[PDB]
Amino acid sequence: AVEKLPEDFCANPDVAWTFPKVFYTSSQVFEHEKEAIFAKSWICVAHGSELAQPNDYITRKVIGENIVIIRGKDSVLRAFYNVCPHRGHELLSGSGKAKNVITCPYHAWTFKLDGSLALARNCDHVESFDKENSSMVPLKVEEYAGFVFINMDENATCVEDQLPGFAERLNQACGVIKDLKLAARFVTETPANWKVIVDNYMECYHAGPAHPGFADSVQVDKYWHTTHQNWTLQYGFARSSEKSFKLTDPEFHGFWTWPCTMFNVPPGSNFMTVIYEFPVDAETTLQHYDIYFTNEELTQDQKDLIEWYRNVFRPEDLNLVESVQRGLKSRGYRGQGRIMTDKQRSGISEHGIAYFQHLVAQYHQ
Amino acid sequence: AVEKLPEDFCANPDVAWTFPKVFYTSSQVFEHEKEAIFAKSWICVAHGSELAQPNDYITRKVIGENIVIIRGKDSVLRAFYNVCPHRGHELLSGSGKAKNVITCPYHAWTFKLDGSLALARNCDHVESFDKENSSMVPLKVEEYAGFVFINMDENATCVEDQLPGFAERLNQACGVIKDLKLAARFVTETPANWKVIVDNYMECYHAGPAHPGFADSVQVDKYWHTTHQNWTLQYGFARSSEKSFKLTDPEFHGFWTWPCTMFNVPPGSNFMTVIYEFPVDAETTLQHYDIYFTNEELTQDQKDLIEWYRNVFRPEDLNLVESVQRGLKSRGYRGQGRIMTDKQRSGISEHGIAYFQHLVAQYHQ
Amino acid sequence: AVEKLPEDFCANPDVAWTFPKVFYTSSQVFEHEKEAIFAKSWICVAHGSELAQPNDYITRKVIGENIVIIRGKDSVLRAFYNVCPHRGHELLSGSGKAKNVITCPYHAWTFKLDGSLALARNCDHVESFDKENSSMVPLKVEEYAGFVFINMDENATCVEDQLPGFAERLNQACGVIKDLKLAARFVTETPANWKVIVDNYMECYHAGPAHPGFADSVQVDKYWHTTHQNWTLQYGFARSSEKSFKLTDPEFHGFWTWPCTMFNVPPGSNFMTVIYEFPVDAETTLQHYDIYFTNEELTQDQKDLIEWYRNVFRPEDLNLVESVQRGLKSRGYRGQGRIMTDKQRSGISEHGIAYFQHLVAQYHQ
Ligand SMILES: C[N+](C)(C)C[C@H](O)CC(=O)O
Ligand SMILES: C[N+](C)(C)C[C@H](O)CC(=O)O
Ligand SMILES: C[N+](C)(C)C[C@H](O)CC(=O)O
Ligand code: FES
Ligand code: FES
Ligand code: FES
Ligand SMILES: [Fe+3]
Ligand SMILES: [Fe+3]
Ligand SMILES: [Fe+3]
Repeated sequence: AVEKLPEDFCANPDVAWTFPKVFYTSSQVFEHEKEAIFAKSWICVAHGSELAQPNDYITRKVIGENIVIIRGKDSVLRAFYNVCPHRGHELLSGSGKAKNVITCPYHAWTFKLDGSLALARNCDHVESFDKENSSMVPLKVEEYAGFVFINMDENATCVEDQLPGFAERLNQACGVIKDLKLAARFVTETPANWKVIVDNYMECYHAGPAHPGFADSVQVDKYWHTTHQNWTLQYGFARSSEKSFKLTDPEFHGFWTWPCTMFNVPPGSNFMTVIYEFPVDAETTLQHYDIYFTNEELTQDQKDLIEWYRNVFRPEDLNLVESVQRGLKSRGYRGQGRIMTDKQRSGISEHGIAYFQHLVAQYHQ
Repeated sequence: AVEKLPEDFCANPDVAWTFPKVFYTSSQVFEHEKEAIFAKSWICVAHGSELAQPNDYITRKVIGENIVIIRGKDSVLRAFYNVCPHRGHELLSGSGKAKNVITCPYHAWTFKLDGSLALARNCDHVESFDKENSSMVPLKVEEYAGFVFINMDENATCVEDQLPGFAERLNQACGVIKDLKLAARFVTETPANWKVIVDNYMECYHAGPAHPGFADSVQVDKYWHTTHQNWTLQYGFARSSEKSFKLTDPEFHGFWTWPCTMFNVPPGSNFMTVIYEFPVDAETTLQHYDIYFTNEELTQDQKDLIEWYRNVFRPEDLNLVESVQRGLKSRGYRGQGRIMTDKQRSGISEHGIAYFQHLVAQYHQ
Repeated sequence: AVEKLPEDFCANPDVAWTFPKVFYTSSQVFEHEKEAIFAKSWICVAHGSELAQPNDYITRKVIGENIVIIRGKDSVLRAFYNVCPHRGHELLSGSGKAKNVITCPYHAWTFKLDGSLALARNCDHVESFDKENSSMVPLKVEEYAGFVFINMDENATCVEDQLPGFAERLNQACGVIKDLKLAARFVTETPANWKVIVDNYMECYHAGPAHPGFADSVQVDKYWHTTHQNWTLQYGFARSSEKSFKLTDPEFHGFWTWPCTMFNVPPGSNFMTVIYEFPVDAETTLQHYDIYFTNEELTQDQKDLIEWYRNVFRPEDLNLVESVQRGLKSRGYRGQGRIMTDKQRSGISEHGIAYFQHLVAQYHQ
């Protein structure tokens, strides 16, 4: 039988438990989430800076789809499936400046940067060849909140419909987003269900016992997790730390947005880090951890901070979700886990997980 | 349809064939054996020495279950699933001395060494929190014959009920078991069904043509394979060998015990080797090959003997079961293989396989 | 439901599309092709030279079957499944000179080079032992066109019935086949469905934009693709090239033969290259690329030509089929691809793919 959840699941965060374990492991559940969620939701893939000039392009992979996003020669941003309409060879790789046409490496069909077939050698001698039905196949792309979202659902509306108020709130958290520049990217294929990874972001319960240096800057004594409409916001005061961030009143901002992209405006509010979750299968999630600074020339504090994120901070969260994925298959882990919400909605309250899982639940009725 | 065997399968070792090949490869058969056998049988995991002191612990993995076995501060031996009752993080890794409490690396819940939840930060502010239903989840553990068995079946009786007479017989084979100390462990994930591996132990037919040095010490001319009640015993005379064991009348003892742990009391009778089979899936078996000596300081003969087991002896049996697993999927291997039992029950008689497979058969009615 | 194709599929190459994508990826489709095609078709495995002397043997692996082909002491060529009739251990490995008997490494049963059981130790003391039903299990083998084919279907006729006229045509393309000697073998497990790989051979559309040096010798301006009866022939003029073949009127011959072996008689017509496709699963194909020269002592031109094939030529075709396999799973690749046939049947016409896929289609009614 299809694994279905009650609509009220996690509707009361004061008395709630995570999903039954079959939702973090089941291949059947993933195929449903893959199609009902990730193929019909707006997926954040990059900061605007990576696509701000004509011919700039990037490629991404999410739920088995190789996607190209490319700023046309006409400065129009478009996105395409990265597969040739003739025999299915891939078209571009990596990121960079596209040439003025896209030439498929197999049979050298050409496409304008708008996906239109330009020249397909010998096509005028092939009977009934359909040039207009031989273009690159597009999908939707939207620049929102200074970032770039794709949608595989032709009928999708816009990213504001999916995250009402988010751009408005993020621009109050960070006023320099348009100026940010990608400083560093950690790519990691992570053996954990995408929802386990959102779980791990939605709470600060684990800060003290898992993250020394971070918990020393970001004071979770003054910390609140507000829920909204398909996103939430964690904010807290902070001070200079020699185990994380160093050097008036520093602040921390942590937005989770549906389905699984998270935006961080750490202390100082002049830079961002962004976690991108690109699910592969039920126990596999590709993660981008991006560090953005407004200056292209990095200071040492920024580079050192980068290495701190790579070697110290991120490995503690990688190690955590990977062990959780292993443990929740054990017959000793009885089904579900308790979400440690408190009435006060304290800094260590886990109520964030319940808002998230209640939304997920609506895709399993 | 479910693959079922006749109850008389291999009930007459004089005229018997191994399982139809689907029993060494089928994923469906493994899931049944995993649940009907390995989750309801006593599984040997270690010698008593590894758990003789308060706070000593070991971890094992069998049929997808990470297990912790730990001698309490109160000297009581217990075993637990190695997963935290809160979010499912794993609790301990490796082996060693546990601290006085078990602290989960994720959210720092604490547990006494008896599994009881000690302190779960913020729990007194979570509504309806169930502290007694938040302890580590236990399973059964028993010290028998100087070794340690776990059972995932709450209702299990004891290891003597599963191997009647075995401790009695093993203590006559080796009188120094309580004094043994783990001298060396070879860990190998082996691409062979667990039953293929028992198959390879249950006969001496292959000694001559596969194991020069061993067959030169253990004379299989004076060799008998006795069956009992869920175990069997292979014993034979031996002499000093410069290709295996060197330096009144040396003896060899080889006990197979249900489902798949084997105890060896090689010539001299003052040490043991033990094969532990921890099945992973239908074509995958984790193996521990343990060498135990009563002295902690190894002589060179013992260390050299260890290396002999690692580099010479064990690889010949690893290579054998791995090729068999490959070969029995071939359409040229017609279904089953003949068990070369002789009327005399000679040293090279394969009748041991039939006793084993007849017992396995009782789980496929 | 079973994926079935119309019998007329690709019967009109002027208006045709490749298979719906499920035929290059489906596990169910592969199991059918594996059994309805590869277990009932003649499979080319080697040149005659590798098996021309008594006791010469080779092993191959195709669709999960380890096969031994061995020239008896009596000079009779035979083929066997490479698995022992007793316990299923593999019998021979690699290629070389077999001893006068085949001794199984496990229990030392012996077999004459004709598969007959010779001596099975202790067999005269095993009740009802069936020596005649304990021989190596054979399959059909045929030397045709100077090469060696196996057939897993006991009832198969001969290779000429499956490729009428092929030996006759190949001997007109190359008159020195009996003199060829294996100069080099590239083994590659390729992540592409076997049909994708045949696809890539059946056309010259991609020569210009994917293979500089080759397209500079083999002029595809004078190039024709003739279809026949379960094989096709691509031939073209050529000239000396410093980017492929160097140094009266050079010719190129390229035979595809059912199901997926291809024979090349490149310019000069004094050597051959042969592609052997041994499918593993729906997205996996083992490939042998063999270079044959009539001299055992290689000149430098020949060795340099070999390295050209290894490092330059073959990687461009490996990279192509591997990207195609990735791309055709994308939801952006809409189902099928157009086969760029022209009325003229030009050198770049893709009509070859349609002949091939029409034959494949007959196995999915
Ligand atoms: C939201 N919070 C603070 C729990 C997680 C961190 O923001 C993770 C991160 O900054 O990369
Ligand atoms: C029982 N017997 C002798 C066949 C197998 C060997 O005991 C294997 C071993 O000693 O490790
Ligand atoms: C038939 N053709 C020329 C398209 C493919 C090439 O023969 C491939 C090869 O020579 O290895
Ligand atoms: S697959 Fe792109 S041009 Fe042929
Ligand atoms: S998972 Fe163990 S304390 Fe939270
Ligand atoms: S498996 Fe070949 S002799 Fe036993
Ligand atoms: Fe964290
Ligand atoms: Fe052995
Ligand atoms: Fe090519």
